[PDB]
Amino acid sequence: NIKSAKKRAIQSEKARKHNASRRSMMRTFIKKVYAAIEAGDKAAAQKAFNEMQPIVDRQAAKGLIHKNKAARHKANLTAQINKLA
Amino acid sequence: ARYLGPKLKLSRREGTDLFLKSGVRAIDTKCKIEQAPGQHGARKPRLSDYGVQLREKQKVRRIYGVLERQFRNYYKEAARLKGNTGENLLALLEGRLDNVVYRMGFGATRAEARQLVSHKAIMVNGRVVNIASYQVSPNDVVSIREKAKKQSRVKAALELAEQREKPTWLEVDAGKMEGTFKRKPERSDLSADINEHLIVELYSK
Amino acid sequence: ATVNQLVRKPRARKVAKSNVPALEACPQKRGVCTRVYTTTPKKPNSALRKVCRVRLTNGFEVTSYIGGEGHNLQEHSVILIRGGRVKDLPGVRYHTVRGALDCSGVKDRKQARSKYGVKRPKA
Amino acid sequence: DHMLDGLVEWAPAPMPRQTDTRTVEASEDKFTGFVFKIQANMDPKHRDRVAFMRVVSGKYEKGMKLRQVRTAKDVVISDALTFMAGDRSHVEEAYPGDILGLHNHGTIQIGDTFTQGEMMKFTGIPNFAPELFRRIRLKDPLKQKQLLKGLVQLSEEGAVQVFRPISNNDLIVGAVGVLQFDVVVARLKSEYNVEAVYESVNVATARWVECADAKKFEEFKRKNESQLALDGGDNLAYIATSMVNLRLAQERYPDVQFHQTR
Amino acid sequence: LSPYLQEVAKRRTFAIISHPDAGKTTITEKVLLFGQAIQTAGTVKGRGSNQHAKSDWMEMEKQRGISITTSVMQFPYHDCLVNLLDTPGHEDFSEDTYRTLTAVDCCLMVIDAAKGVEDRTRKLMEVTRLR
Amino acid sequence: MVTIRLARHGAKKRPFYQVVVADSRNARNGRFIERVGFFNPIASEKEEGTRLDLDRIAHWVGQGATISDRVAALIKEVNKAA
RNA sequence: GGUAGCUAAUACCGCAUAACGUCGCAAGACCAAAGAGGGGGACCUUCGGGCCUCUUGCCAUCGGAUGUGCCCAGAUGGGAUUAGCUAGUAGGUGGGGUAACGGCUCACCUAGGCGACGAUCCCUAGCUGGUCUGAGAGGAUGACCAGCCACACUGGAACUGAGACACGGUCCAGACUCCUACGGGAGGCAGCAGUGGGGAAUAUUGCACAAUGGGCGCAAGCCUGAUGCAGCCAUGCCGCGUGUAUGAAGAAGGCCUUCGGGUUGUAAAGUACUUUCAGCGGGGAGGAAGGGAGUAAAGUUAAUACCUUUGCUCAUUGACGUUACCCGCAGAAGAAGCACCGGCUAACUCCGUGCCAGCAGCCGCGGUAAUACGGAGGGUGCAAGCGUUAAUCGGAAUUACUG
Ligand SMILES: Nc1nc2c(ncn2[C@@H]2O[C@H](COP(=O)(O)OP(=O)(O)NP(=O)(O)O)[C@@H](O)[C@H]2O)c(=O)[nH]1
Ligand SMILES: [Mg+2]
Ligand SMILES: [Mg+2]
Ligand SMILES: [Mg+2]
Ligand SMILES: [Mg+2]
Ligand SMILES: [Mg+2]
Ligand SMILES: [Mg+2]
Ligand SMILES: [Mg+2]
Ligand SMILES: [Mg+2]
Ligand SMILES: [Mg+2]
Ligand SMILES: [Mg+2]
Ligand SMILES: [Mg+2]
Ligand SMILES: [Mg+2]
Ligand SMILES: [Mg+2]
Ligand SMILES: [Mg+2]
Ligand SMILES: [Mg+2]
Ligand SMILES: [Mg+2]
Ligand SMILES: [Mg+2]
Ligand SMILES: [Mg+2]
Ligand SMILES: [Mg+2]
Ligand SMILES: [Mg+2]
Ligand SMILES: [Mg+2]
Ligand SMILES: [Mg+2]
Ligand SMILES: [Mg+2]
Ligand SMILES: [Mg+2]
Ligand SMILES: [Mg+2]
Ligand SMILES: [Mg+2]
Ligand SMILES: [Mg+2]
Ligand SMILES: [Mg+2]
Ligand SMILES: [Mg+2]
Ligand SMILES: [Mg+2]
Ligand SMILES: [Mg+2]
Ligand SMILES: [Mg+2]
Ligand SMILES: [Mg+2]
Ligand SMILES: [Mg+2]
Ligand SMILES: [Mg+2]
Ligand SMILES: [Mg+2]
Ligand SMILES: [Mg+2]
Ligand SMILES: [Mg+2]
Repeated sequence: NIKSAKKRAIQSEKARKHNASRRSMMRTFIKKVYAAIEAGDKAAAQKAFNEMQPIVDRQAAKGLIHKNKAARHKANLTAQINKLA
Repeated sequence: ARYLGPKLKLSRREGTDLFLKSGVRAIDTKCKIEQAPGQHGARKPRLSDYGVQLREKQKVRRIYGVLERQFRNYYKEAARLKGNTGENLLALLEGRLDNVVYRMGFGATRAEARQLVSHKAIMVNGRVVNIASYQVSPNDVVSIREKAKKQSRVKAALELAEQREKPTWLEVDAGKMEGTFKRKPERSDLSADINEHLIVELYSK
Repeated sequence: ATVNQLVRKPRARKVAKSNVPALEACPQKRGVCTRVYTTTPKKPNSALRKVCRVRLTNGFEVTSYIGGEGHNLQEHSVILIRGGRVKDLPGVRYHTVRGALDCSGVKDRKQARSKYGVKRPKA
Repeated sequence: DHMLDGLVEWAPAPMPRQTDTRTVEASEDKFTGFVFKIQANMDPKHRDRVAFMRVVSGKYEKGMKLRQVRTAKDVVISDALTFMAGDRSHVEEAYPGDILGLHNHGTIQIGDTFTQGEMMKFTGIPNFAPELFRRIRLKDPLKQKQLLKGLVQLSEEGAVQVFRPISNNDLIVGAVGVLQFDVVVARLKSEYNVEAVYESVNVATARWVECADAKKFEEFKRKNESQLALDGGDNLAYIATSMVNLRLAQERYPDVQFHQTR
Repeated sequence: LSPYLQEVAKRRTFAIISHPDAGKTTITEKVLLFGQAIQTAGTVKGRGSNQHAKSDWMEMEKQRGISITTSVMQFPYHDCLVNLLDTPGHEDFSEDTYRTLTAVDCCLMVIDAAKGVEDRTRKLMEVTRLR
Repeated sequence: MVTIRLARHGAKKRPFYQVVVADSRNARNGRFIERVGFFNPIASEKEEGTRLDLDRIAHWVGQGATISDRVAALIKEVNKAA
């Protein structure tokens, strides 16, 4: 709307895009774990977890899975992966 | 906001000399004082408890030149102020600069006392004062305009001023044409045909 | 009576109703006025009082007095109704303002010309 | 197109206009326009009025400061219309010979000269006096402004002009020639949903609108006040019954014209 | 030939006058398509030449009857910038026309060749020679 | 960001600013944390003209509080320890 | 706008590196970032600038301050001619979720949760500090001012970001409207001002960022209808003037009269006198503080440069603005209206009229001497206002808790 910072729009749009996929891969990774859990392979479970552990802690530092939101994930995961394995 | 009309016409209805034609000779007379304030002035007005109750303050107003909107305010003041609202109200009425003027005889009547204050011809503890309503605190010292001092009018005024009751709360002169307001007028040192429980009574409902 | 009673059903004021409720509770209203007639007062007094039925702005239609002697009002006209009743003509709770909108004030009237809406007759 | 070729080929570039000061060359700088018209302003969302100015000399530029010679008050310009064919347009900056539009708020009249400073006034502009009749008394049984507002808005225009006596009602209008019809029509076009009709009115004059020294006038605004009116624009006027009653009126004397001023 | 005196010299501001129902307003609409302001054209009263294209008689009542008050126009033709007026025909009705002449440096009179010279045609020449 | 600025509580022509601690994001005369002195841009040469709880001001600054360019021009215009 | 291609960064992304952080009882796992300026002795190397340095910026962890979330309780309109309300409803366990607790979500499990201390349902309504009234208790109310909340064409949703579910952002739908070369596009004044419309009625399409305050910037500065001013309106509150003195058996004229006179009335005239305020003319505070150019500081430094700092000198910084205010000129000169007068109610007669015309807040006036109608004289009351109407509290102990 005729007001210079309509570029603020196309600007936000670019970010939306960028974030979307970052955030998108974010979860798919965590997924692999839940799968391993509903699947049983505890070796394959820590397997997935270790590869996501960093890739989560990272996006928080970047500012999209903010703060303890990662902690939660890593935590309640570790809490189950060995609750019965 | 000023009266502007037959000054005696008034004194005849209030049935007293309201000091409106002070100037040279005073003490009314030469105007039929009393017996014809109108066309039916002859009449014997047996007036109501209200009648007098009003007529009292309605007098006081005249004998100073104050109007209602302002007078009403004056009353509100005295009531808020601790002590006999009656005398308090008088103390406010006497504290008027127009009054401290005529009172210190720098003018014929209090109708002349204004023409001056209104025309920046007096001052207080220095600075000139134009509002014929200034509230003259204690230690204040009014003084005819150093500029226009002693004139065809004010000169002749001090004349009879000196030959009047002469106050007690103020210390006047004649050459320095300045007085001090030494203290607020007590109840004892002023009066006449003026009742307080009659004017204060009125402002109650 | 009882406090305990008052605690229960607590006392309730009696709301008030204005003698003039052709709305908005506003100083005056404007109306087209549907008829200009005259009628007759209550038992004691007799005359041909001047009144007008008036379609108001708010949709209420209501009769109104025409004070002073003689008026210009008629068929359609537009006036500004005022309030204050007329105890001689019941059902007449309003006075059309003389000297407002389509209303002519009183010809030659010289006293209390404020009401009856007339301008100083050249001092 | 020939007559156009002829138009371009022969017809004058902006010409000098005369003033009570000097021959004003078009070639000069320093802006100098003169109004000449405050068109029958409808107009899609305003009273606008938009006075039409000629531009005799100098270049107009949007933010420039100008001087209304008549009222002797300096005025800054911002919204200054350029009329793309019976249509307001924003807004550019103008050169001699163009036609510019402004925004009348009782400030502009007819023949109001505008300079950048030179106090002088263009000797042109006709401005003549109306004949009469009328009394629009309106169907729509009122309102009342929209009718009146309509009338006190078609009147700072040059065609007609109203007359409202000291009896609130009784609206008189006067009166280009006899086309008192655009009034009725602009009474249900432009921006007023009124209707309005006519009558005959005991008025020959026209009238003529007076003022000068005080006190004397207050004795005049009193004696023959019966009889005296006031216009949209808040002044002044008489309104007479005939010619003899016109002469005697002025003959009360000796305070001023005549005055028409549109 | 500075950018100032050039703009001035290339300008040309004129009237268009005649007796009521001669051709003002029509010749005007046509002058407007020679200036690329109207890509099509029309008639008057929106009449015989169809299409809601009348036009450029400002107002409204004009389009109901026939012409009222001076419309004003600016367009480019050849090497010039024309300022065009549209002066009402009718005795009682204008005024205005006269005051409008005060804004023109020259003037074009339309004449009905089926009528010759009519009344307000003669009266308009008198007003013309004034300047 | 907590700042110490002036609110215009004077009167037409005769202002009367009032130094106060407040979140910057606020209206001039808006939510403030606490008054902390004033400043009379009139007063005339007499008995007074300004006042500051400078020992509170320094408290707030000590908590990361910026100052008005005009608030500053007060603080030190009245010196500090004399 | 669409395809193809080229290019930089404090844009984006790995890697390195990691604890006082995150996960884990521990062991151990895993995460970050940015540079850009003003300069300058060495030496200077591939003499871009590396390097020294101060300045500003980036990361991580723990704090401070502010701001915001979230929770409980009590209180916060009317209606019982509204008596029952509720399936995610009430709780539990378990995943998920959020910044955070939580039914917030879902799964399964108990069958609960609320309600006459008035739920539910209708009607109304932004809440508060306060405001008007009142002796108070209360009643009424919540414009302007400040705090809290909510909405920004109607309905819905998320995105971006510390913070939005976003007045002058985005997407969808709806109603409307505008442009269009017809294929397609565009917009939301409950921001300032302004138009229409409605109404008994509510303002200029004004000036300026000079002051205060906000956003960016190292800074100057830029942006700012916030703000500061102005315009319009007696709408109010508060001031002030329209003249002050003197003046007669007391004019004419008007008014009543039993005609002898009374009264308007010191009122006017006349005589002296004063000029505020307006009108014309001069002089001229404060709102101004800071910034912009040069000089010194055991400031730091390798450095007298740069930067900061504090004093110092110069030029300068306003919208209001023909400012406020001061001083002269002239001359009572330019400025009084409105309601009322039978009673409550201060204040009276003549005439006209005649239960007509008409007044009236209540009682009540008018059918032949109307202090009540209308006019006139006179009188009373307020005064640039006065009146009417409307509305709230009072009087109303007339919803009475006080009572
Ligand atoms: N046959 C014909 N009719 C023409 C021509 N030009 C104009 N007209 C007719 O003249 C009629 C008047 O048209 P218009 O332009 O209004 O004339 P006018 O001179 O503008 N009228 P007015 O004097 O009222 O402004 C038009 O309706 C049109 O039909 C022409 O060249 N030929
Ligand atoms: Mg940008
Ligand atoms: Mg959990
Ligand atoms: Mg007053
Ligand atoms: Mg009503
Ligand atoms: Mg009777
Ligand atoms: Mg009546
Ligand atoms: Mg009846
Ligand atoms: Mg009278
Ligand atoms: Mg035509
Ligand atoms: Mg409640
Ligand atoms: Mg209930
Ligand atoms: Mg509501
Ligand atoms: Mg009580
Ligand atoms: Mg309430
Ligand atoms: Mg409001
Ligand atoms: Mg926004
Ligand atoms: Mg908007
Ligand atoms: Mg607006
Ligand atoms: Mg408006
Ligand atoms: Mg600023
Ligand atoms: Mg801008
Ligand atoms: Mg601006
Ligand atoms: Mg006589
Ligand atoms: Mg003056
Ligand atoms: Mg200054
Ligand atoms: Mg200073
Ligand atoms: Mg500093
Ligand atoms: Mg300047
Ligand atoms: Mg001056
Ligand atoms: Mg008088
Ligand atoms: Mg009264
Ligand atoms: Mg009374
Ligand atoms: Mg009485
Ligand atoms: Mg009466
Ligand atoms: Mg009444
Ligand atoms: Mg009689
Ligand atoms: Mg009578
Ligand atoms: Mg009660």
